[PDB]
Amino acid sequence: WKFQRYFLVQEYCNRLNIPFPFVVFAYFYMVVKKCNETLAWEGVMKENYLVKINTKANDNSEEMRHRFRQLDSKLNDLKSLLKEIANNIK
Amino acid sequence: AILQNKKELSKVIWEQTKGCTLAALGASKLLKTLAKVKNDINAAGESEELANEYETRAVELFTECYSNDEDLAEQLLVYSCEAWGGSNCLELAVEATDQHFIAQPGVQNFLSKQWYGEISRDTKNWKIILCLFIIPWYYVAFFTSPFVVFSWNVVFYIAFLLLFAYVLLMDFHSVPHTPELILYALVFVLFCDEVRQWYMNGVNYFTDLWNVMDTLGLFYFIAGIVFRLHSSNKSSLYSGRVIFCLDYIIFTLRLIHIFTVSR
Amino acid sequence: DLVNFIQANFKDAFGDIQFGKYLRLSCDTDSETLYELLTQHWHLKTPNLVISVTGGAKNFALKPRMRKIFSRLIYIAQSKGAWILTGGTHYGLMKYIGEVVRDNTISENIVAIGIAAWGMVSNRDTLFSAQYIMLYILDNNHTHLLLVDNGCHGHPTVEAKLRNQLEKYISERTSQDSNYGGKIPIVCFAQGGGRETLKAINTSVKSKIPCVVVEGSGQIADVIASLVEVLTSSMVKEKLVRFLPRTVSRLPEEEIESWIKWLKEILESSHLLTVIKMEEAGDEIVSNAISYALYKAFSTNEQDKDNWNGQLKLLLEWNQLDLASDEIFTNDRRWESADLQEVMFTALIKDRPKFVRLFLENGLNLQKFLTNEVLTELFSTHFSTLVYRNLQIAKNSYNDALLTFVWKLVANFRRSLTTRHPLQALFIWAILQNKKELSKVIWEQTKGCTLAALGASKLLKTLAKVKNDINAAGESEELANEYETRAVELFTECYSNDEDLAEQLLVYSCEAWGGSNCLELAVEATDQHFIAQPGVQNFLSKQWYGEISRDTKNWKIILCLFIIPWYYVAFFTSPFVVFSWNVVFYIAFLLLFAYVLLMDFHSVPHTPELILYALVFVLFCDEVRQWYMNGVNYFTDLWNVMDTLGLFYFIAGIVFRLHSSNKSSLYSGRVIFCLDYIIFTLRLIHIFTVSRNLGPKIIMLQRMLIDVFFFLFLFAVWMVAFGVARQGILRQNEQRWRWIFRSVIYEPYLAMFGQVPSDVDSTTRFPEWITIPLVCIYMLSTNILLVNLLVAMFGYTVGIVQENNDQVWKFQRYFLVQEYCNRLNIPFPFVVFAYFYMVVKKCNETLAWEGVMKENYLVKINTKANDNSEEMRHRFRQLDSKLNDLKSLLKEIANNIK
Ligand SMILES: CCCCCCCC(=O)OC[C@H](COP(=O)(O)O[C@@H]1[C@H](O)[C@H](O)[C@@H](OP(=O)(O)O)[C@H](OP(=O)(O)O)[C@H]1O)OC(=O)CCCCCCC
Ligand SMILES: CCCCCCCC(=O)OC[C@H](COP(=O)(O)O[C@@H]1[C@H](O)[C@H](O)[C@@H](OP(=O)(O)O)[C@H](OP(=O)(O)O)[C@H]1O)OC(=O)CCCCCCC
Ligand SMILES: CCCCCCCCCP(=O)(C(C)C)C(C)C
Ligand SMILES: CCCCCCCCCP(=O)(C(C)C)C(C)C
Ligand SMILES: [Ca+2]
Ligand SMILES: [Ca+2]
Repeated sequence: WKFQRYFLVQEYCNRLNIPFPFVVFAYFYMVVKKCNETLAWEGVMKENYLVKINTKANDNSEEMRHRFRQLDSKLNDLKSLLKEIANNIK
Repeated sequence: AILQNKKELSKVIWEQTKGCTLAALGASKLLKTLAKVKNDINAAGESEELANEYETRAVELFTECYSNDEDLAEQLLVYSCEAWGGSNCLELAVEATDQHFIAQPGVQNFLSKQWYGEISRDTKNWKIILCLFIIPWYYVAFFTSPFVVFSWNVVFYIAFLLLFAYVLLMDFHSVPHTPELILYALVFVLFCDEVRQWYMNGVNYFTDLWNVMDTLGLFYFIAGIVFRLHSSNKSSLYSGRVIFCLDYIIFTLRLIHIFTVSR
Repeated sequence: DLVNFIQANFKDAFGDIQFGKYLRLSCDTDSETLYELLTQHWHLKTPNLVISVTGGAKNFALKPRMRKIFSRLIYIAQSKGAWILTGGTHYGLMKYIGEVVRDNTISENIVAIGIAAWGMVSNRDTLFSAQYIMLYILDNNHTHLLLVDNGCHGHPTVEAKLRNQLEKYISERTSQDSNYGGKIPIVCFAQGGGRETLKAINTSVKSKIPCVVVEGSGQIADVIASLVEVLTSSMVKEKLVRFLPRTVSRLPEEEIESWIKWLKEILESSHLLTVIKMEEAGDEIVSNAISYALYKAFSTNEQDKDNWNGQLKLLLEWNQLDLASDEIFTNDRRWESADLQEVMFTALIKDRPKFVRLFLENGLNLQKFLTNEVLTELFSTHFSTLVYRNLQIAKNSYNDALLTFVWKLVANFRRSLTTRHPLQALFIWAILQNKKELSKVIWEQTKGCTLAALGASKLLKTLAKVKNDINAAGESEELANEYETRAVELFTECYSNDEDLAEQLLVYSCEAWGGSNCLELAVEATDQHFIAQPGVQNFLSKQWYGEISRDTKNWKIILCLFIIPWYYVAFFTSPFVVFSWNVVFYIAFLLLFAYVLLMDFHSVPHTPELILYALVFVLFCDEVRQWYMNGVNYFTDLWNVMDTLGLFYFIAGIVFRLHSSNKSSLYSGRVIFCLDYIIFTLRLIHIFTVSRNLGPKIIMLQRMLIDVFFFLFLFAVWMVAFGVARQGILRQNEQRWRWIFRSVIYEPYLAMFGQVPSDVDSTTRFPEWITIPLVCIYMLSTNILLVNLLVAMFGYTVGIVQENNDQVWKFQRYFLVQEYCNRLNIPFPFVVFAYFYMVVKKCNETLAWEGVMKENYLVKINTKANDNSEEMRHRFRQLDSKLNDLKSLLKEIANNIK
């Protein structure tokens, strides 16, 4: 119904906004007579949308795995440093 | 990028274009028409998939834009490009026949605002209809809304059908006289309107089956006119009368169209 | 005026450049002059200031990590109306910030000021508003720019002195409006490190102003972020050289010692500096670290440390729940009522639900807080005008009992159980503005929470019906759905816990929450789901059967009705027996009406006809009572309309027969009696709503009737279209149009469905050729099409109704059960005596149990939602933290050993 109603709404935009029986006079009168910022706002909204989809797609799923990876890497580095200092002691 | 089904490059470039929503709709329609081709099957499927993806992208982006702000979104909706394809995003959505894009609340609200015009919504329709007749300046705004124009057109068309029935049933003697002649004037006005419609759209005219029905009714009216005017024999007059009845059948059935307003 | 004053003060070379406002300043220029010029001519005093270090990198990389942070920072500055101080160069981060500010202004309230060097910048036309388009390049995207009137133009910075002096001076001023303690916060933002950036940070420490440094990015910022993690010169020296080989290579050996000394300066004061690591966490980091940076500073002052209120207000303004909850509210010192009264009042306005919950938990008598003055002020000053306009529209168009009640309450408040009900007023205030979290928080504090949930659901639905603005309608609809589900689940839990208390709660009329109980609120919103639940149906069954125990085979009760026509009093009081006797009496009345109409309707009415007058009079009195009870609710039910129409048709027949002027009058009265009989006998179908099997039939029948009504338009169009044709073509002339029409009007309407047209074709040489298409399109093409279309619609309506069976029937049965509650529990024919007797005669604990059940329900949903999912991650986090702490302790003990 909505798609069908679009055409009905469109049809009356082009008219002269006069009742049908009296629009003949308007037609005759016409015959005698003849002879940027919004785009910037759109870009801003696109910025927010792209953030919404990209970050929500990637970071939300990858955060836990990144946390585990960083924890493991940091612990391994600290263990290696402790081994180095222990070797230096002896 | 789009023509060659480069998905990632097209996605990257899309973010850099002003009027991104309009570009998305244009890409959607172009990819659909490309997919219709059958020269090679493999390309058609990738093109169809990319078109679907871009359709969803455009719908979501415009929904977000409208939810953020209303007036700017509405201005963006009708913003005719500098000849991206020569048309705004609404027309591109219509041509691709995206029921989903127009079904979204924002587009429907814009259409409602355009249809009711100055008259505020949340007004019980029966009150407006009553005001139409009880009161037949401030009234100028009331007289400019498309809804009131449509209502008056419906009333005039019903009156014209009533007069046509009266003339055909009772007064169709040899001399036409005023009741039969006034119908000529009315149908002439309708013919002029349809001529204007044809002039505006060279091919778009015959695209709508309603225009075809209107043309057929005009053609059937002229035949009856000629038959009655000749009046060579009573048989000719009777044939013209029957032709009038048939043209009446076509005319009165165009009324069903005005039921598209009602949900 | 202002320009001349500035020129005189400096004693010009300044222009309002437009390709915003550029000016020239001397290195010795007084700082107070700059602040006065900005405040009294161009800008309003700014609660918050941010200083972003510029010039560190000539080229800037638009990395998402480095980009979103600054976008969020600019958004925050716009929200709080802060200043941002940058270099203003065209190349680098300054241009990006300028573009962001420009788009946000396109999307005024945000002010950005740039500081440059008049000697280093390109030549500027002397002053009116000169225009420039293009050794240094300046953006001019910032609204205001200031150049340094250095004696000799030079590449090295010759304006940092003015920047430091200005920031220090601004710190030495007082602004009461801000939540800060009578001072204007000033926080540095060092994301792109460098030499001059390091010098500015070192000077910042001396300035005693907080600085925030980004980690994971920046030339030198990463060095700082790594360094923070006694003081050893080698430790602070080795890392810097390695991280930046080119910078160290270019610089002489004399520069490295100074750099290390400055790093030692940073190490001197760890409190002031703050680090923001972007490797983890989401958006709040941008707004967290900044706020955090401020809090530490507010702690350093002894007078500030003295007062809890400053820190509390600051954290509340910046919305950091954790910091305030842990550091402040864990103090355990006495928390008096007035404190939290003030902080709660300031929290409600700014839409801080979590802080409201925290205050309520820590102890605040909400009933004491919600004074009449507070409520009237809150409804008058902080009530958005758009919501008030929506309320006006809703009352004007979709008026309702609950909506008129709430509008009256709001009107009373604006211009001016216990009677007050303060919590209900606050809950309504929160609901009207679609404050989801605040409404959720307040709902838990209200007695009769289930009733409040249903009321909010209905109110939000009627608000959503409004179309003034689309955006609000959707949020309102969503919130209404959420509250509906909340209420249903809560009542289901309550009933499953206990039966009698739940039933008592169900009919417990409030102290005028809306003037009605929860059952009526559920009915008005038409919540089929709420009434479909087993508890409500069981309550309705108990009310309907009354004393008679359930699990009794209905045929046994029906048999007992007749076989036995004290203990019997209870059997005679159940609504079911009253309904059965009413049905029997109505059937008997219809039988007598048929007997009278068919056989005895002569001129003299006599006893059989008169007794029917008595009976219909009793029915009329009952309907009059029904009308009296409900002023408008009477005509709401279509059944009442049908009853009124039957009464009207009876009176006409009475008058016609009584006149008896002619036999024609008597015959007309008899026919009127038959028509009124048709209406009367069709009201019987209603008593089929009791039966489960036959219940959906009348509703489904009703929807079908609506579909017929809609299809009548199409049918009428077709009827006119082809009747006028047939009249014009088939025959010539007539006794006007009516004669020709009525001649054969019977055929198209009924014969087509009944029998095929036989004589029509025969009755019908161009006319001969043109006749066939007429009839062909007239009947076989369109009529068949239309009738089938109607038939398809009937099939779909029945399908959808029968698909959703056993939910429609329950809601329908509610009305049947309700109707007999109001009666006098007497059979219909004998209730006239009761009516006459009446005419002569005339002239807390449950709420506590409900709260307990709500407690259990809230536990059930909250804990199950959060802890069940978060337990594994919390376990891993705690294990990692404990292992790291133990490893650090082991490293410390190992170092101690050697
Ligand atoms: C037999 C000959 C023909 C007889 C005429 C019969 C012609 C005819 O069919 O009109 C009846 C029509 C029915 O009203 P109808 O309820 O269908 O109108 C729409 C409907 O109410 C939707 O439900 C509304 O949305 P929602 O529900 O809120 O979500 C929508 O508003 P919006 O959401 O889009 O804003 C409405 O547009 O009302 C008129 O008078 C229209 C002008 C008719 C001209 C009358 C001239 C006197
Ligand atoms: C032609 C003229 C009209 C003829 C009269 C015809 C009027 C008429 O239709 O009644 C038949 C009716 C059918 O019984 P019916 O099976 O539909 O009754 C319901 C049905 O059994 C449900 O299935 C039950 O739930 P469930 O299955 O266990 O889940 C429900 O009990 P509850 O679950 O709610 O507790 C029952 O209420 O039984 C009567 O006698 C009612 C008093 C009628 C008055 C009779 C007066 C003599
Ligand atoms: C000579 C051509 C006759 C075509 C008949 C179609 C008439 C349509 C007129 P309308 O659109 C109204 C604007 C008068 C009608 C549908 C109510
Ligand atoms: C004078 C008004 C006549 C209205 C007719 C409706 C009668 C309804 C009576 P009932 O409700 C029963 C209680 C007698 C019937 C449905 C069994
Ligand atoms: Ca047309
Ligand atoms: Ca009634």
